[PDB]
Amino acid sequence: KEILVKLGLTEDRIETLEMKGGIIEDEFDGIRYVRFKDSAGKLRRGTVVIDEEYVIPGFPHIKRIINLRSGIRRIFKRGEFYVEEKVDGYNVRVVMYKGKMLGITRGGFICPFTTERIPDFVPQEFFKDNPNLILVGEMAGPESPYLVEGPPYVKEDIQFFLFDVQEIKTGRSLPVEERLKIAEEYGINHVEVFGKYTKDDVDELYQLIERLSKEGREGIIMKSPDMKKIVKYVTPYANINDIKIGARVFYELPPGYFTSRISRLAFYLAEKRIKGEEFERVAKELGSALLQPFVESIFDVEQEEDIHELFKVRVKRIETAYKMVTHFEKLGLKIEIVDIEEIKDGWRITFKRLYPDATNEIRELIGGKAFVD
Amino acid sequence: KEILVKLGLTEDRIETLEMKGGIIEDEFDGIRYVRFKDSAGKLRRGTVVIDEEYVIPGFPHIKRIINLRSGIRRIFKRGEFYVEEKVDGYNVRVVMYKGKMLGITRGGFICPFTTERIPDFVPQEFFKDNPNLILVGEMAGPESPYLVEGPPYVKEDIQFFLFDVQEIKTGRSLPVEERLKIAEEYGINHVEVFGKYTKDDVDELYQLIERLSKEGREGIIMKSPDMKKIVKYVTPYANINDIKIGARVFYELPPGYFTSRISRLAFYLAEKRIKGEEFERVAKELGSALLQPFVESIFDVEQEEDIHELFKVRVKRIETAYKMVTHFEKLGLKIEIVDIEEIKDGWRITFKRLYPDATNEIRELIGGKAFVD
Ligand SMILES: Nc1ncnc2c1ncn2[C@@H]1O[C@H](COP(=O)(O)OP(=O)(O)NP(=O)(O)O)[C@@H](O)[C@H]1O
Ligand SMILES: Nc1ncnc2c1ncn2[C@@H]1O[C@H](COP(=O)(O)OP(=O)(O)NP(=O)(O)O)[C@@H](O)[C@H]1O
Repeated sequence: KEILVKLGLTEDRIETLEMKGGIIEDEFDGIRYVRFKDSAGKLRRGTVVIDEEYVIPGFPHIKRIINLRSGIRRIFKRGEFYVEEKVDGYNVRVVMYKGKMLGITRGGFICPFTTERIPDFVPQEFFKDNPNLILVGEMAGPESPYLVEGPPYVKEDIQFFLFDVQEIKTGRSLPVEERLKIAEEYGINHVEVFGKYTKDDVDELYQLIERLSKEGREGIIMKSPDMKKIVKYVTPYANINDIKIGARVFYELPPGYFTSRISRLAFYLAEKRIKGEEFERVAKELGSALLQPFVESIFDVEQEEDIHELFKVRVKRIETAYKMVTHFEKLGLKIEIVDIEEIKDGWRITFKRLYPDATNEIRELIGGKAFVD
Repeated sequence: KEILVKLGLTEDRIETLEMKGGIIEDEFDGIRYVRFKDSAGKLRRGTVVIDEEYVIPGFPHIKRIINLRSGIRRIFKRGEFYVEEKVDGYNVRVVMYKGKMLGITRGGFICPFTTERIPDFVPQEFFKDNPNLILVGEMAGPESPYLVEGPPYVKEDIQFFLFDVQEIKTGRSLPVEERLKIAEEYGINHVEVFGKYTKDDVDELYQLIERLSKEGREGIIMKSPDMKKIVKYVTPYANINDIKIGARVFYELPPGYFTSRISRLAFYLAEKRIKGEEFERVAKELGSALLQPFVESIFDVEQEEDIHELFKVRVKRIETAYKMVTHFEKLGLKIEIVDIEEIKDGWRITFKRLYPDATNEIRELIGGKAFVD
């Protein structure tokens, strides 16, 4: 049926797509849609199609730079660019559909929890005035369904941070200034905007990256005002911390997870020509981030305990918690542990995530398994 | 022609093999042979065939253990096992062919340099007495064509260390005691043999691993006397040092190179329950091993210099140096730099190895390349 709606754009190559990704599904309240698992033609990974008119493009990759002074000079030759806070949460695309506000996560999933929560952060008025518009933003905070951590200054459950506004079908991105007005017009919370800079501002930008890193914050995104040039640069902190987080589940992750972030550290250290004791300090922190969580996980598997973590979320409607478990099932494996209704306007829900692979590999290994490399 | 000689063992699946590995070639002195690049049937990777009678089986993988107390218990339930020095050099298989002594490296390559040198370490008498036998051993030292380092106690160019004796066609391995007698009968230098131990000796084995590690040595191989049970265990030092060596060419190596050895450290640390300051010390050493060479390689590419290393070997016959360059070409890319004839009975030859990939990736990156993860 939506196979015709797809034809309104591409061919029987839709059939070639039916092979392994780019699939059908119903929504938070039974709103059937097609999610592009893999990217075909001009429709990116994570692209959602509800109908010919409502086509929410996938959020593109954002290129990364490893050296800050270059890369900046390379990309923003002599132009001027905005520097925004890169917030560590999860990517959310927000649309209004038949009066319903929707939260589309990166993969192209209409997510129950997000969907339920967006209204708290985005006024309905916006879409009433702007049907043709999508909001893109980071959902971030201590009580998050996905990421373990977030910005240290968000004290209670999730918060929403806008960083893009796009029109539908096209997915074309509105100018920075335009998006900032929207944000202020409608009172939508927005990623911090540190200012407009040039390649000539690399020194004070170093200073910024320094502060953010001392504060345990992710890093920055650089944007041309016409939203055509976009690059990410993460802090030393993000790199070491990502390693600390992931070392606890070492065997749940591809080796590249670790080496990539080792790179990014080396390059930082090279670029700032850090040496002597400051270098030692960083080396030691790389060591501990790699070893301690790993070793603690080993002691754990050894005490016959499982590798797990408990994380919390707040909901309006308890049945959406259950809806999450099913949504998670479309990916990982989580179970409920405690409901504290003792929350105004809802319930704090504690989930449990298990890490079978991490637990099994460590198990076998400490069990004395012999293997080939 | 040798296609019939292969048929004396397998079928027209030899043709299926002709696809991508298991190939023909001539030797150090034009002795044509077939090298098994990939393993088919009962003939392993690196298996050499000179003719139906002379079939040098490939050296098998040696299984690894990551936890010492277990693994030992798992493999040598209550049995008794020999503990040999694991010597960091390169794997060599030695045969006598029509009066010629041959050095077959792991991959199945008749190696000019090794071939030229074996006579210095293995008496001809041996093969005169034992035509049906192969010697397997580690070639190791400061002036090595392959590995960068070796045992710290080998002061001048390469040395040979026996660790297996096998009969031909079968490749069946002789008992430990039998190989030790051979070693002593013919004066072939052998890997240090620390003793016979049981699972009940883990404590003094820990002490051994401790000393070896403080001495910057690889580790140990454990062998049942009938050579049927074989397992490797490397020192903390080997793990950290392997990281230090590889970090300098970080991008020349698969991420797994680094993570695997991070694991092995974690497990060591867990097993010995190392904590407090001793833990800190190891964490710092992991950090420096991962960062400092990397950073120095970055400063280097940046000073427009190339990532390279100079390594030396000694030869009897100068034309075998050239022969090496061609043999290397069958794999990597090396050039000659200096000949010091000023060596009794030959020449000390300085080679140069380049690392294009490491140099190019670092180049682009410090040049500010923007990329996707
Ligand atoms: N101010 C911001 N502007 C744009 N994106 C932001 C901002 N703050 C946080 N982000 C998020 O940071 C993401 C890009 O950073 P990162 O998480 O490293 O990439 P990723 O999620 O791994 N996928 P990709 O960008 O395709 O490599 C975006 O996809 C957003 O979800
Ligand atoms: N005492 C010894 N007994 C057996 N092998 C030894 C000994 N000392 C050194 N070796 C060498 O050490 C190797 C085994 O250790 P390692 O270097 O981890 O193997 P590898 O090169 O990874 N190949 P594989 O064993 O197939 O995984 C053997 O291939 C030998 O070349």
